[PDB]
Amino acid sequence: KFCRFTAEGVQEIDYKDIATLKNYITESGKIVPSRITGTRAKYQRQLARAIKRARYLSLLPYTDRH
Amino acid sequence: PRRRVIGQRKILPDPKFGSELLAKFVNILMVDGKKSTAESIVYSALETLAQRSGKSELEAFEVALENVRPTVEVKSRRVGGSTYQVPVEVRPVRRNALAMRWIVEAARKRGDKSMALRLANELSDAAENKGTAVKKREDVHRMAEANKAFAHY
Amino acid sequence: PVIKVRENEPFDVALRRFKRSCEKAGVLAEVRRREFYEKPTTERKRAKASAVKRHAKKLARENARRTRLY
Amino acid sequence: RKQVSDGVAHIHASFNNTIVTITDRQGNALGWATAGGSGFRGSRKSTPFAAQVAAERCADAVKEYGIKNLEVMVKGPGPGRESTIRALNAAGFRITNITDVTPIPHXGCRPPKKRRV
RNA sequence: CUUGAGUCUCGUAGAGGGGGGUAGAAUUCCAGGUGUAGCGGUGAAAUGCGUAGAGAUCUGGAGGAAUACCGGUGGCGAAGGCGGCCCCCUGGACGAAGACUGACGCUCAGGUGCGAAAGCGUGGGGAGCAAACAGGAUUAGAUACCCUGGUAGUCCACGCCGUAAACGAUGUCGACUUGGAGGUUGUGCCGGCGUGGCUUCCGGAGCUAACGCGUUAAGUCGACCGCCUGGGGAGUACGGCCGCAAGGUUAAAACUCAAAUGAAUUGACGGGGGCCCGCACAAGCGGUGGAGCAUGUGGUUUAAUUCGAUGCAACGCGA
Ligand SMILES: [Mg+2]
Ligand SMILES: [Mg+2]
Ligand SMILES: [Mg+2]
Ligand SMILES: [Mg+2]
Ligand SMILES: [Mg+2]
Ligand SMILES: [Mg+2]
Ligand SMILES: [Mg+2]
Ligand SMILES: [Mg+2]
Ligand SMILES: [Mg+2]
Ligand SMILES: [Mg+2]
Ligand SMILES: [Mg+2]
Ligand SMILES: [Mg+2]
Ligand SMILES: [Mg+2]
Ligand SMILES: [Mg+2]
Ligand SMILES: [Mg+2]
Ligand SMILES: [Mg+2]
Ligand SMILES: [Mg+2]
Ligand SMILES: [Mg+2]
Repeated sequence: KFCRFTAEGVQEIDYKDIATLKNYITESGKIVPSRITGTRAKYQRQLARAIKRARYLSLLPYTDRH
Repeated sequence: PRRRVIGQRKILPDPKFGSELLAKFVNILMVDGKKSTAESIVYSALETLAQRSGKSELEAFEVALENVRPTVEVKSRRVGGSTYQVPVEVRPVRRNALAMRWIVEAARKRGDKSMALRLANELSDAAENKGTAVKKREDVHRMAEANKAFAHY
Repeated sequence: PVIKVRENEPFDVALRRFKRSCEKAGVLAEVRRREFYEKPTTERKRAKASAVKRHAKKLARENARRTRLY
Repeated sequence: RKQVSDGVAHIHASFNNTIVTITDRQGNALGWATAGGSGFRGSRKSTPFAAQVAAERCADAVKEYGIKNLEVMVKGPGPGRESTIRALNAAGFRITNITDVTPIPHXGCRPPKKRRV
C-alpha cells in the first residue's frame, strides 16, 4: 500500500514524471490497479489521466508490442 | 466396488512346477470346476511345447507370455455422447491375466483336434509373434496408440 | 508477455517464466472474455452478483470464526 | 538451399487447431505444420498431443535450412500453446525468447453473439 | 423578524451536457513478399474457403466502429442515461468563513419539456455484428436452438415516434426516532480527535400477511398530487385526440367463473447442487433371446376348454 502522493503533498501527478508513472504500470504497460499499489482513489484517477497523457506523447508505451 | 475391501485370494502353485502363474493359467483354462482336466491339458501342452522348443516348460511358457502381454489398453469414457477411448497403462498382474486369457481364447478357436494340441500350437505361435493372441495384443496396442492424444481423458 | 531466455537457464524454467508472465498479464482470461458479446445488462448483472457473493462469503467467514463446529 | 540459423516459430493456437509456421526473422515462411494436417481430425485435432506432433513435423520441414535458434511467438488460447514449445525445444532448437502476441482490442469490434447450447 | 427559501465571495470532486480535434489496440478489405496443402467449424459433421495458391507469416495502404488496463455494491445526472486523450461552450452539486434579501415556500389537475432500445422519413456512411433470408446440420418434423454465409439495422445529420420488468416493481417536500462496519468527496484542530455532502452492507425499536423494511423506513407525523376496488372478457371494442406509418393515449359493455391472487409451510419432483450406498455400472464368468422338448400364460377354439394371479411386486403363480 503506502499511497505515496499524499505523503509527498503533490497537487498533481505530472505526466512528465515518467520515473513515478513507471512504478504504476506493469511490464506490459498496463495501469496497475490501486488495490495492488494501495493508491488512494483520487490519486489513482490523477495517475490514470497522467499515464494516458504520457502514452499520447510517446513518453510511455501503450503495450509492449508496438 | 464402492468400498474397496477386496484383496487377493490365496493361490496354490501348480504341483508339477510350483508356479503360481501356471496355476492361474490352469484356472483360466478350467471349465465347470474340472481342475484336473484342465491340469492334464496344460501339462500335455507344456510337454509338447518343450519338446518343440527345447527350452523348458516354464521358459517356453514365459516366452509365449511375453509376446502377448499388453502394456497399454483403452478404457471407454463418455464425454458428449461420444465415448473417449482413453489409453491407460496396464498394471503387471493384469498384463499376465490378459495374456493368459487371450492365449486360451485363441487356442479354443483353433482347428486342431485335442485342446492340448491347440494350446501347444497357440503357445508355439505366440513364441514367434504369429497367433491370434499376439494379433489381439497388436490390435489393443494400435487402438491405444490411435488414442494417444486423449491421455488426460 | 515478452520473455528473453537468460544465459545458462534450463528451458523448463524459462517456459515457466513465460507462463507466469502470461497468467499475470491475464491474456487467456481476456481472450475468453472477448469470444462472444455480452450485453451491458448481463455484464452489470455479473459484476453485481460477484460483489454480492464476495461480501456475503466474507461476512459468513467472519461470523463462522466465532462458531465452534464441535 | 539457403541457411538461416536464426528463426521464429509462430504458434497459432486456436481452440480447434494449432498451426506452426517457422519463419526467418524478417517474416518469410520456411515451413509449416498443423495439428489438423498431422493425422488428427475432430476431437483429436485440438489436443496438446496433436500440437506436439505438429511442432515436430514443422521442425522436420525446416531441417534443410539449418536453423539453430528460435524465437517463439504464441498467439491464441488453444491447448497447443505449451506442448508446441516443449516439442520445439526437444527438437534441438535453442529457444532464445518466448513472446505472447495474442491480439487484444483496446475497447474494437463487437464480438459474435453468445452461443445458446 | 430570520430559523425555510434564495443571492454573493473563495475553493473542491465528478463517464453531467453540446461542439470540434486527435491517439493507440484490434477486426475487415486491398496490393505485394515468403511459403504449401490444407483451413474453418462442431457434440460429431457438413455447408463454406483453398493448388486460379488458401490458412499461417511479413510489409504497405483504405475504411468504419468502439475506447483494454485504470475500473471500484467508484463517480455524475431529474429520469432516460453518461467511460481513451485534448481544446471550446455550458448545467448542476458540495464545503468553509462571512455578508446580503426577508417567507420570496411546498405540492401540482390541465399544460409544457425531456425521455433506453426497436421503429419511421430524408440525406450520408457501413469495418464488425446481425432481425429477414439462403444453405449445412440436428430431428419424427425443426419454418428453431448449433454451423457457414448474410440484408435492413446498428453509425452520422436533421425531423418523427413517446414506449420498456422506463424497477427500489417504493410520488414529491419537510420534521422527528437506539446502533455497527465500510466507500467516496469536502473541511477544522492536534497518524489521533471532530464536522459536512453523497453512498454500500448489517441490524435495534417499531412496522409488516409474511417475506422483509429499518435515520437513504415499508418507523412516527404533516402538505399536496397520482392511482386501486374479484378473475377472465380487456388496456380489447367503439368514439375522440395524436402519429407518415408502426401504433400511442383516453377507455367500455354483453357474457362467464367462484374463484383468481400474495407470502410462507410440509412433502414430492428437477435433464439443480453436495455427500454416500447397492452385482447399479465397471472388471469378469456363465446364461436367456435361435432348436427340440417340459411347463405356465395370452389368444384362438370348444359343449366345456372351471375359477383366481395378470408392470417391477402375474406368467414351473394358488396347484
Ligand atoms: Mg463462433
Ligand atoms: Mg400531467
Ligand atoms: Mg435507435
Ligand atoms: Mg434511418
Ligand atoms: Mg454491413
Ligand atoms: Mg447465425
Ligand atoms: Mg407503461
Ligand atoms: Mg433502467
Ligand atoms: Mg436498476
Ligand atoms: Mg411502475
Ligand atoms: Mg436491514
Ligand atoms: Mg389500444
Ligand atoms: Mg457389466
Ligand atoms: Mg428358446
Ligand atoms: Mg386361466
Ligand atoms: Mg381375473
Ligand atoms: Mg382380482
Ligand atoms: Mg419359481
